[PDB]
This record gives sequence, C-alpha cells and structure tokens, in this order.
Amino acid sequence: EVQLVESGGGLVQPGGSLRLSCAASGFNVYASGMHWVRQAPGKGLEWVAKIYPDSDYTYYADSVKGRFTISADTSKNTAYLQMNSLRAEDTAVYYCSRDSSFYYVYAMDYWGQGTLVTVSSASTKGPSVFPLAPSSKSTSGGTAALGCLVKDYFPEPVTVSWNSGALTSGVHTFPAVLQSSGLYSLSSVVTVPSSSLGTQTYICNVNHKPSNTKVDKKVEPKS
Amino acid sequence: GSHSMRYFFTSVSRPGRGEPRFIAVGYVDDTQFVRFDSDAASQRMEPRAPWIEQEGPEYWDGETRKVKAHSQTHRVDLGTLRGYYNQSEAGSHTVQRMYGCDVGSDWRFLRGYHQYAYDGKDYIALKEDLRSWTAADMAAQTTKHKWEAAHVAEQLRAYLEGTCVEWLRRYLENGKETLQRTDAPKTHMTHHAVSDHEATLRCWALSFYPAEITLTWQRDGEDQTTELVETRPAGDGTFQKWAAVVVPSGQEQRYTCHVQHEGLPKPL
Amino acid sequence: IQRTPKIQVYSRHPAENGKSNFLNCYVSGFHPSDIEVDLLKNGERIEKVEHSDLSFSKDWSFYLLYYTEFTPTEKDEYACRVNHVTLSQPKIVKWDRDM
Amino acid sequence: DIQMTQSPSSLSASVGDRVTITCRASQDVNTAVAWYQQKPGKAPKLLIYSAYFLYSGVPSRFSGSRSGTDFTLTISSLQPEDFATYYCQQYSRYSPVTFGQGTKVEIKRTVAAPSVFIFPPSDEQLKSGTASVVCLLNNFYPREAKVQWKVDNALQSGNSQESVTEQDSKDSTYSLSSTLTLSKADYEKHKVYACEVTHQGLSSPVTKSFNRGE
Amino acid sequence: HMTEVVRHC
Repeated sequence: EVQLVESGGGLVQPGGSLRLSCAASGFNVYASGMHWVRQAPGKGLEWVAKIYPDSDYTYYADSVKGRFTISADTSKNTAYLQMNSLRAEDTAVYYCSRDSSFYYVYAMDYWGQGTLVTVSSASTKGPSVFPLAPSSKSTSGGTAALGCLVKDYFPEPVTVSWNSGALTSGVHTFPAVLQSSGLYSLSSVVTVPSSSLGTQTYICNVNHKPSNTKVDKKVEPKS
Repeated sequence: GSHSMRYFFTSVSRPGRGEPRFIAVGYVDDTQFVRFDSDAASQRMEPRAPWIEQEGPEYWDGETRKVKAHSQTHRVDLGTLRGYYNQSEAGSHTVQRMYGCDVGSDWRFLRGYHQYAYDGKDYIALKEDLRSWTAADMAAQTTKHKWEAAHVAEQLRAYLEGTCVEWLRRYLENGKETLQRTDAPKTHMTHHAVSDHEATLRCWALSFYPAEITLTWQRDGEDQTTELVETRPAGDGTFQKWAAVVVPSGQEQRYTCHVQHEGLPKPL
Repeated sequence: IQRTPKIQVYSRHPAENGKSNFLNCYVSGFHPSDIEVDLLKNGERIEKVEHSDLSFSKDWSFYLLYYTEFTPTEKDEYACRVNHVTLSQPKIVKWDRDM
Repeated sequence: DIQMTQSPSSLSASVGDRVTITCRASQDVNTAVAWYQQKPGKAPKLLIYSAYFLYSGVPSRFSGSRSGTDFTLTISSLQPEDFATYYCQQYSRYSPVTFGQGTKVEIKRTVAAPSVFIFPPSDEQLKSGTASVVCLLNNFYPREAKVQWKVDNALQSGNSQESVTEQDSKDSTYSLSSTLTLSKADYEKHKVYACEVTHQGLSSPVTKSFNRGE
Repeated sequence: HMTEVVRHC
C-alpha cells in the first residue's frame, strides 16, 4: 500500500538551511521518481525538484536551482530535500509525490500529507486560549454556540479539537488570520443543545507543536 | 377534591425608609381572594376576586382591623428578633408568617398550619397536633416559652379547626364556578432541530386551573429520566408548564409525553 | 440567606403576530424580597407594567408575576431585566415564543 | 519553460450542473496533461492522466478531453464534495513538469441566513490588558455578508478582522467570524457592544448586542 | 376570615 510521509518542516531564519525527509512505504524509492511540489500560503502548486535514485539523476525548478539539493537513502527507503540560502519566498507547504510505477499513467499518482516550512526572522511564540462562553441571555434557537479564541501565536500550524476529538458535529475552526502584530489568531466554535449546558463538559484542546504548547481549556456559561 | 385556605404575611424592615413594608394575601386553593399592602393608598383589606365582593361592610372592617393588628405586631417582632440575634439597626430584615387549614373531599377538617420565619429561615412552627411548637434555634425557644405562657396554641387550634374551616366552606359555596372548577390542560408538542444529529421535543400544558400537574417523558415503555420549568401563572387564573427532552433525530416518534391532572379523566 | 431569582418570560396565550396578548415575567425562588423588574421592547423600558402581590413558597423564597398588554410583531424584540442583591449586575432574559 | 493557463480562475455551479475547466498550453505538449483535485489544506488526488484517461477509482462524472490546443476537465454532474481547486499539469517523465494556476469550484446552493452570536471578552483575557469581542455567523449561503461593529452606536473602522471557513462538503455553507480588538482601557470606557449583519437571506439587517455588565 | 390570635415575640 503506497504511502509517503514528509517531515522536517519548521521555522527557519532567512539564509538558513533545512532538510525535509520523505518516508516511502509500500514500494522501493530506487525503482521510482520522487518529486517535491510546494504551495506558498494561498498560492497554486509549484514543482521544485525530481530525482531517480538508481542513477543519481536530479532536475530542479529555476527558482531553487543551486540552493536546494534533492537526494535519496535507499537503505532508509527515504528521499530528501536539502534547502540552503532560504528566502522568505520559500515559505510554503512542501509535498512529496512519486511517479506512478505503472508506466501507463503519465502523472504523480501518490502524494504525502505535506510539511509547512516558515522562513522568517525567527519569532516562535505560544498561543493564549480564551473561552467564548455561551451567552446566558437567550442568543439561542434552542442551540447555544461556544468556542475558544486562540490568540497571538507564531509560526503557524495550530490544531484545535473538542473533548479530545469526541465532539466533531457543528465544530467550525476558523482559518488563522495574521494580525497587525505579525502574529496569528484563530477561533474554534461549536453549536450544542442549550439544555446540554447544565450537564455536559466542553473542553478545547489547542496544540501548537512549534512552541511545544498544549492547552486544554474548559468553556462554560459565566455567572 | 381536597381544598385549603391560606394567609401569607411578609413584613420587611426599612432602616432610614421609615415604617417597615407589610404585605398580606389570602388564598382559597390557588386562587387569591384578598390582599393588604401597607404601601397601597386604601390602608384597607381589598378584594381580589368577584365572589368575595358580596361580603358586607362589617366583614371588611373586621379583616382590615385584624390585618392592621398583625402588622402592628410584626412591626414589634422585627425589633425583638434583632435584639435576640444582636444585629445592626442599619440592616433590612424579613419576617414571614403563613397559617391556614385543610378540608377533604367531604369538606371536613383535615390539617392546620402556622409557621413563622426570620430572614427566610424557620423560626417557630405549630406541630401536627396543634398543641405544641417546634423552635428552630435558641432564640425561638424564648418565644416558645412566651407563647406557652400566653396560651397561643390553644386559641389558634380553635380558629384552625372551627372559624378557618367554616369560612373556607362558605367561600367554596359563594365562588362555586371559580373555585370548584377544574380546567384540564390544553396540550401540544413543539419540535426544533438543535444539531445535525439531535432535536428538542417540548411538551406544553396550558390554561389549567389547579397548579398540581405532572409532566413526564417515556421512551418505548419506560419513563425517560431532561428539562422541566416551574409551573407558572398565565395571569388570568389558569397555570402553564412545559417539559423538554433532547433526542437523537429520526427517533422522535419513540418518545411520548404523559400528563396527569385532576381535570383529565385519565393521563394523556 | 441570599437566593438568586429564577426568571421566565412568556405570553399568556400562544403568540400570534398582530393578536393582542400579555407578556409575563415570572421571577421566583428569590430572597430577599426587594427586586427590580423591567419589561423591555427593543431594549427600551415598557412603563405601564403591573405585578402580583408578593407571596412565597414552602421554602420561604418569594415570587412575583410582572405583566403588560402587548401585540407581538415579527421584528419587535421583547425581554425582562431583573436586578437583585444576589446579581453581580442586571440579568436580561429575551422573549422566545417556543421559549 | 511551458506555462498552462487555467481558463476560469474560479466558478460556482449548482449541484447536478455540468462544469468544464480548460487549460491552455504555451507550446504543443501532445496529450502529456494530467488533472488533479486538491481540497483545501489536503494533499492533491490524481483525476486524469494523458489528457483523456480517468485514473482508477475516480468517479466517472469526471472526464478529460482536448479541443485544438486547449484541454478540458468536465464534471458532468457536480456534487457537494467536489468543492475543490482543480489543477492541470504538463507532465514530462525526464524534465521539469509545470502546473496551471488552478480553478476554485464553489457549490451554489439555496439561500441560507446565518445564525448570529456575540461573545464578550473573557475576564481571563481582560486581566492581560486586551479585549477581543467576537461576532459569529453560522452556516449561511452565499459567502457575501456585511458585519459592522457599533460601540455605544458609533460605527467602527480598522479594529476588526474576519475569517471565513471553507465551504462545507455536505451542506455547502459558510461560517464567518469577526473579532473586534480593543485595549482593556478603551473597552472599559463603553457600555453597549453590537454587531449588525446584512445578508441576502435576512429581510432586514440583524444586530446581536450586550451591555457590558450582562 | 383571618385569625384574631397573634402574639408578639
């Protein structure tokens, strides 16, 4: 069963180096081509580099020639992107994909999940989590909304769940907005039966792996 | 049907506001029929029902005099009770007294009551036997010994078994179409979705005269053991109540609401 | 003792837009007796508001009905504002028809 | 350098409608053209390879054709879960592959008014010296709404930012958040906070408010 | 008809 998992994405200073790794499973890296495709935030896909491990052959996009080097370790069944002289424009989700083994499919059939690389004058900061307490002045159709406000964090990937993921129906976690401060803040809301408020515990799990921050915040009606 | 007559008296101190507030209301069953308010213009016991207005001038001078005597007494009690608990003169405090009697289907005496509270807590109460007092603390035991000496229980017991029951029987006869009525609850159910997978079933009972009502849910066969509001007055003599369940959507048809009320032959 | 009031805002008869009715605000289970109750139309205080004679339940906690004559419409918003010594700041409960 | 132009940068069609995306190559690329469907922040899935061939396991309501030097992806019967961005690529096994700019497909559905909610800032936040007021518009269509902030009935500018969810994959609705950021000092100067919403599915604008007590 | 029997305390 073919699977690709990228890792090694993170925050790096401009001028820095970084190496991304693509763990292949359910095939041989030697027998296929690996590509890196990246996606700058809210942009389209940009092909970066390709390699055939068997005969070192490598090809690169004009935009990263002479800075990036793609390589493979057959003994780990893993391919890599060594990224040097990194600039702000290199900030993106990096996907690792392969050439189909079938030959009759002229395309990248399998992709990984992607890993975010943030190229910025450092600045790692954990988020503050505030309750959006369900209002105890109607503001219900028989359903109440409550949430938590995840505020002032950098660099990017923040995960919010509810009741350690047990609650998914009616959850809306908002795309992060960048503030005037140059820091991110998002909101997670959920709608629940207004009669559950007396009975049910609601906890939002906020995870900011870049700063090593996990917060579990209980959200309940105020009085 | 079981019937009752109750009187409710609340006295509240008003440091710096002058004389303390006195309110008295008389009920037959769940129907208010008389009231006095120290703040109101008349300074008289006023009628609060049609069937009481046919009583003569001697009745109204009598009730007014009696309620004025209750208020004058409470005006004292507030001061006495402050002394016992050693409380400040600048603080407002509340004295409450409820008394009345109970008649069975056969309109014969069933029970009598006389309870007394200070700042919303039990002070002293007449027992079941109507010869004896339960005192809630050391302060009320002072009042117990005083009222045993003044033969209070013996003279209340005469009122509760005699005057109270005979005037309740007279009120039941005078206001027959109001007090001996039983308005059955008008019922319906409302539905709202609250979720992709959940929905609220609310069960309404309205325009029912006696407040004694039971609203209970069942699923398939067994009582669903859930939101339930306190029975509330409609403002026109009748009463209202609702009960609700949050039920998984597509499964509303397996829930039923059950209504018990003396106006209904059998439960709905 | 201090007991915080339970507030219920509702119509005398099932609400029908354009049909005269009565808006009720039932405050119960409270102590002490001093309480302040306004009925509101679009957030603004309704003046001519009548109320029941103070009485109390078997736990000695008080209850009052405040009420006013009204004709509901779809866009008009109705509410009850209650101030009490037990309330940090005034509590506002909106009129929903299916409460 | 070969450059593909995705013909329509965005579009919206109702569930069941036929939709055609075109991709125009700067030189002859024979039929070495593949199509992908990328759902927001997910890894791309292959639809069509060699211009015309459906990849195995892809719904047959997808087809790919050529028309002179333009290449067409067609969704014959648009489904709610087909909300995505679609990308055409020129694929060469042994040189540099290049992608189209992409095409966003919105689902057009029945008008739905938002459910509005307003949240005051928490005491936990106020002690840190900032107050964020949040106004939330729940499950509506279409994406266009107006959220105005009024603090003591003064209209606000430049102190609010909003975030709009991706279209839902089943009901095809949007949720929106407008946050109003103030200093504890400026926040504690006023009583009434209101967000007023104009939406197509609302006869008149709706306002949700609070006075700073309760 | 109220009661006539009300003793202070």
